[PDB]
Amino acid sequence: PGPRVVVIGAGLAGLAAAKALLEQGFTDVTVLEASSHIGGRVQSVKLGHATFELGATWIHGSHGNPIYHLAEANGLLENGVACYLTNHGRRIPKDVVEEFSDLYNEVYNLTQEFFVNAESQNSVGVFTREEVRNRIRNDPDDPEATKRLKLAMIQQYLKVESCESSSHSMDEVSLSAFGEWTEIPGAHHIIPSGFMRVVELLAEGIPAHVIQLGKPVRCIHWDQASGSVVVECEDCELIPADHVIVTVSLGVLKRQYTSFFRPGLPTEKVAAIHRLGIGTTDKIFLEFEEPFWGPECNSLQFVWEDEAESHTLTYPPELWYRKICGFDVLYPPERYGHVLSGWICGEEALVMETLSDEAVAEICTEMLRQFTGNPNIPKPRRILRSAWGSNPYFRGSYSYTQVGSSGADVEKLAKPLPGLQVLFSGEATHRKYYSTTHGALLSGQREAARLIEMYRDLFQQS
Amino acid sequence: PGPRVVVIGAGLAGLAAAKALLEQGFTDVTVLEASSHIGGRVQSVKLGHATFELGATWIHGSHGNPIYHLAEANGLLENGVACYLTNHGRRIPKDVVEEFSDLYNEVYNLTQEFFVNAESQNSVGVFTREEVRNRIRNDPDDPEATKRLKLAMIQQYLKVESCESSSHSMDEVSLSAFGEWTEIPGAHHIIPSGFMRVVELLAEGIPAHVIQLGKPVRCIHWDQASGSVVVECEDCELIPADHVIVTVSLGVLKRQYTSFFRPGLPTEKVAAIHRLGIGTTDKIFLEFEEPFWGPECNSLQFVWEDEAESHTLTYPPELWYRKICGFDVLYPPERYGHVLSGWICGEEALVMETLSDEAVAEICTEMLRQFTGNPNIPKPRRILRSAWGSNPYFRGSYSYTQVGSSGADVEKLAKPLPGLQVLFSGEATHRKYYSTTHGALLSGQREAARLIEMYRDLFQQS
Ligand SMILES: C=C=CCNCCCC/N=C/C=C(\C)N1c2cc(C)c(C)cc2N(C[C@H](O)[C@H](O)[C@H](O)COP(=O)(O)OP(=O)(O)OC[C@H]2O[C@@H](n3cnc4c(N)ncnc43)[C@H](O)[C@@H]2O)c2[nH]c(=O)[nH]c(=O)c21
Ligand SMILES: C=C=CCNCCCC/N=C/C=C(\C)N1c2cc(C)c(C)cc2N(C[C@H](O)[C@H](O)[C@H](O)COP(=O)(O)OP(=O)(O)OC[C@H]2O[C@@H](n3cnc4c(N)ncnc43)[C@H](O)[C@@H]2O)c2[nH]c(=O)[nH]c(=O)c21
Ligand SMILES: Oc1ccc(Nc2nc(-c3cnc4ccccn34)cs2)cc1
Ligand SMILES: Oc1ccc(Nc2nc(-c3cnc4ccccn34)cs2)cc1
Ligand SMILES: [Cl-]
Ligand SMILES: [Cl-]
Repeated sequence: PGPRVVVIGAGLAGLAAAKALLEQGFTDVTVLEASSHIGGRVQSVKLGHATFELGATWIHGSHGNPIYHLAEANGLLENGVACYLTNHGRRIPKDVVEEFSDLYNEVYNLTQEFFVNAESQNSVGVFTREEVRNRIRNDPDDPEATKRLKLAMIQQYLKVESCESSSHSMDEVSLSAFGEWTEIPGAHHIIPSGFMRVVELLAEGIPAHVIQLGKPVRCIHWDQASGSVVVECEDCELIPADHVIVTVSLGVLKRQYTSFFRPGLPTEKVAAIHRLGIGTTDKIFLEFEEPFWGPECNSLQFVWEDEAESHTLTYPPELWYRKICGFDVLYPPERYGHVLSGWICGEEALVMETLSDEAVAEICTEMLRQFTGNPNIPKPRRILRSAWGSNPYFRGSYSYTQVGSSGADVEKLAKPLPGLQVLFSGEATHRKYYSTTHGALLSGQREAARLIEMYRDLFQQS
Repeated sequence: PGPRVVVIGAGLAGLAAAKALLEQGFTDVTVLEASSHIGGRVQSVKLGHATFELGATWIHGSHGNPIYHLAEANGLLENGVACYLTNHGRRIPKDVVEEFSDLYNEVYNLTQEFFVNAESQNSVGVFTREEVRNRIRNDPDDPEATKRLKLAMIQQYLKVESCESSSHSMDEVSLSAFGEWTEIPGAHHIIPSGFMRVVELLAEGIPAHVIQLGKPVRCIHWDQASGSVVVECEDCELIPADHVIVTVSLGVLKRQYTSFFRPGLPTEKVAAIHRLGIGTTDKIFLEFEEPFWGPECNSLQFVWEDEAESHTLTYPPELWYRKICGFDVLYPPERYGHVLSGWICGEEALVMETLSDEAVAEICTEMLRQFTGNPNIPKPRRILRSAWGSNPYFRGSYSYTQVGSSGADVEKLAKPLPGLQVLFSGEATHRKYYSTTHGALLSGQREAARLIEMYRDLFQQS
C-alpha cells in the first residue's frame, strides 16, 4: 500500500502534517481527531455578523510567517486611551499612570541589559519590581496616597505579564514618547471573517475520508515484533500503522503519557514533559445593551489599592476574579456591539471554568460597578468564554518557558522514537515559535518532511 | 506453547473453568479479574469471631451439589416465631397471621395446579393475590379493621417473593400443619467460617501467576485474520489468545456488550442479553448493643396498614425503605451478637446504595421505632451492607426468569462464538441452576470441558 500514517489531532499541526504528506502522494494517511471539530486551539464563534475568537486571536508577524502568507493570499486581512480605575470607584490620574509607566519601562530596560534563556527571564521581572517598589517608596516628592496607588499598579502590571508565553512576546511592545504602550505597527493582524478560515484553507486540500472526527486515541503501541505500530482508540478500534505523528497539547501529554505509550517513553522525554510548562489562558466576552464606559477608554484597567504590599502569584479560589487585570473595549462598536473582552491566566482560570455563566457574569458585573463608581450597570445581555484548562483534549492554552526548563527540553520532546515509529509535533515542539499558530503549523511540516525524506531515500535506494 | 486461554473474571465460574483446564494440563492459562479479590458474588466479611455474607449465603441442596461436596469434604458445615408488626406500633395477632397464611397457601397451591415456564410463573402470583384479595373483602365473618391488616399482608408477602430468582426457589418452602412456613430440613446450609472458604478451596489448585487481580477487560477482539483473538484490558495491555471464557455477570453484559465485543455479537445473543433479567438484591446488617426485639421473635415483619389497596411493584425514591419486608434476628446471639439481617430487592435497592451508612442506619432505626412502638431504640453501633447493583463489575445480584424470556434465551447466551474463540460462562448461562453458586461453578466446568474435548480430539487426530 505504501506507508500507513496515523496523525493524532486535527489542529494546525495535524492538518499541516497531513496536507504535506498528501501533497507528496502519501496515499495511506488517516487523521484521528478527539473533538467533533478541526482547528484545535483555533476556535472561532459567530454572533450576529461578527466573529469572536475563543483560542488563537492574532497573526504575530508578516513576511516569512506561513499563516500570514495564507491569510494575505486569500484576502482575509486589513480610538482612545487605557482607563486605570481603583476598586473604591475613583479613577487614577493621567500623571500618576504615565509616571509609573515611565519608571517601570526605565527599570525593566536597565534590568534586561543586566541579564537570553528561560531561568534568566524570571530574574528580570523579580528585580525590576523590587527596584521599582524601592524608588516609589523612596521618592521624597510624592504624597503617601499616590505611592499606595503606584505600588498597586506593580501587581496590576504583573497580572498583564502572567498571560505571556515568554519575555520575547513582551519585547514586541515598547513605551511611546507620550507615555502609551505602543505595539509595532504591522506586528499583530486579526481575521475579521474568523481565524477558523485559515484552518479551513489549510484543510481544503485534504480528502474528507482522511479526517476521523469524534475519534480520540487511548494508547499508542510501538516497538511491536502487519504494522509494528498499533493505535488504540477509546471506542476500542485497533488501527495498525508504520508511523504515527502525535500533535496533542503538552497538557494532554502531562496527564496521559503513562497510559498513552506502550512501552513507556524514554526517560529524557518524560523529564522534558515534566520540565516544560503549559499555562491555562481563557477569554471572557461581556456583551452589554450599551456602553457605560467613557468614549476615551480603549480599556478598563483594575488597580486594587489593598494590593500595594502583596508579592502574590496565585490567589485563593474565592479571589479568582482578582487575576483579571482589566477589560478591552472591542472596536468598532458597529461590528462587535458594546462588548468588553477580558483575559484570565493560571490556576484562577481553572477556578473560573468550574463556575456557571450566570455566576461569572454576576462577579464581572459586581467588579465593573465597584471600579466605575456606577452601581446601576445591568447584567450583560450575553456572555461568551473558553475552557481550555478543563477540556481533556487541551488541558492548557499554550506552552511557556518555565523556570527550570530550557530549549534542550523542546528538542527532547520533539525527538522521534526509534524507526520514526512515533513522531512528536505541536506548538510546544517548536524551538522558537512555541505557543503560536505558525509554530504549530511549522512543527507539523517538520515531522511530515521527516517521513517525506525517509521515503524519497527508499525510492532513491529502491 | 499449546492453546492460549484467557478466562475473564475470578468468581466461582472463572475459578472452576481455570482449575478444570489446569487439571487437564492446560499450561498457557491466564485469569483476568477486575476487582482486587477473587470469589465475585461470594463475599465474606469478618467482625469479631463471626463472618457476615454480603453475597451468596446458603448452599441450596445436598448430594449432587458440587459446592455441598466441597463444603462437606473439608468439614465446613453443621428458636421462636416470626413477629408481624403494624406501622402504628401495634402487633398483629397469631390468629390473623395464621388465617392469612393458610388462605394464601390454599389459593397459591390451587392456582399453581391451574398453571412450568417463565411467563406462566407470573400469572400464579397475579391471580393468587386477586383471589386472596376477593375472599378477604368477601368474608362476612371478619371485622373491617382485621380485613385492612390481612389485605396489607398481600403487599408484605409480595415484597418477600420479589427477592426470589424463580417460582422453583419459592417451591422449596411449604406451610406446616401449625401455620408456620417450614423449609425442607437439609435444603439450606451456612458455612460459619465463611462462604469464601469454598472459593479458596476451589482456587487452591491454581498457581499464583495465573490469576491477575485488579485487571479489568475493556474489549474482546475476535474473528481476527499470532492469536486470532486479542483481549484489550482497561490499562491498554493487548493479550493475544486462541480462546476466551467470559464469566462477567448478565448485568455487566447488558451495560457493555456494544463496546466489549469487536465485531459485535450475533443478534440472537444480543436479543437474549436484552430478554434475560438480572435483579439487584442487597443485604443490610444492623448490629445493636442489646436486643429490643422480644425473645419469641425469629424476625420482625413490616405490614404497612395504608398498603391495603395498593398493587405496587416499584416505590418512589423517597419510599425506598418500604421495599424491606422485615428483618431476621441472627442466631445464635453469642456468634453474631444482637444483629438484625435485612434484604432489599429491585430499583429501591439501587436507591439505598446511593445513601451513606449514617443515612441508611437512621431510616432503619426510624422504621424499627415506629413498628415496635418503642421510640427509645438507639442508633445501631455498627451497620454493614452490599452494593451489587452500582458496582460496575456486577451491576446486579443474580439472573431471574423475566416475563417475556425463556430457557431458549439461556441456551442463546451460553452458545460459543465460532471456532470456540469466545465461550460464555457464569450463573446466568446455566439452564436450571442460574442464580446459584453451583450453577456458576458448573457453567465454568461446561466451557472448560468444551476446550478440553476440542484438544483431546486434536490429540486423537494428531
Ligand atoms: C493594548 C493592549 C493589550 C493587548 N495585549 C496583547 C498581548 C497578546 C499576546 N498574544 C497572545 C496570543 C494568544 C494568547 N493566542 C492564543 C490564545 C488562546 C486562548 C489559546 C488557547 C491559544 C493561543 N495561541 C496558541 C495557538 O492557538 C496554538 O499554539 C495552536 O493552535 C496549537 O496548534 P496544535 O500544536 O496543532 O495543537 P492543537 O491543540 O490546536 O491540536 C491538537 C489536536 O489534538 C486533539 N486531540 C487531543 N487529544 C487527542 C487524542 N487523545 N486523540 C486524538 N486527538 C486528540 C485536540 O482536540 C486538537 O484538535 C495563539 N497563537 C497565535 O498564533 N496567536 C494568538 O494570538 C494566540
Ligand atoms: C424464615 C425465612 C426467610 C428466609 N428466606 C430464605 C430465602 C433464601 C433464598 N436464597 C437466596 C439466595 C441468595 C439471595 N444468594 C445470593 C445473594 C446475593 C446478595 C448475591 C449477590 C448472590 C447470591 N447468589 C448467587 C451467586 O452468588 C452467584 O450466582 C455466583 O456467585 C455467581 O458466580 P459467577 O457466575 O462466576 O459470577 P461472578 O460475578 O461472582 O464472577 C465474575 C467475575 O468477573 C469479574 N469481572 C467483571 N467485569 C470484568 C471485566 N470487565 N474484566 C475482568 N473481570 C471482570 C467480577 O469482578 C467477578 O469477580 C446465591 N447463590 C447461592 O448459591 N446461594 C445463595 O444463597 C445466594
Ligand atoms: O501588545 C501589547 C502588550 C502590552 C500592552 N500594554 C501594557 N503592557 C504592560 C506591561 C507590563 N509589564 C510590561 C513589561 C514590558 C512592557 C510592557 N509591560 C502593562 S499595560 C500593549 C500592547
Ligand atoms: O425458605 C423460606 C422461604 C420463605 C419463608 N417464609 C415466608 N414465605 C412467604 C411467602 C410469600 N409468598 C409465598 C408463596 C409461597 C410460599 C411462601 N410464600 C411469606 S413469609 C420461610 C423460609
Ligand atoms: Cl476577537
Ligand atoms: Cl450470614
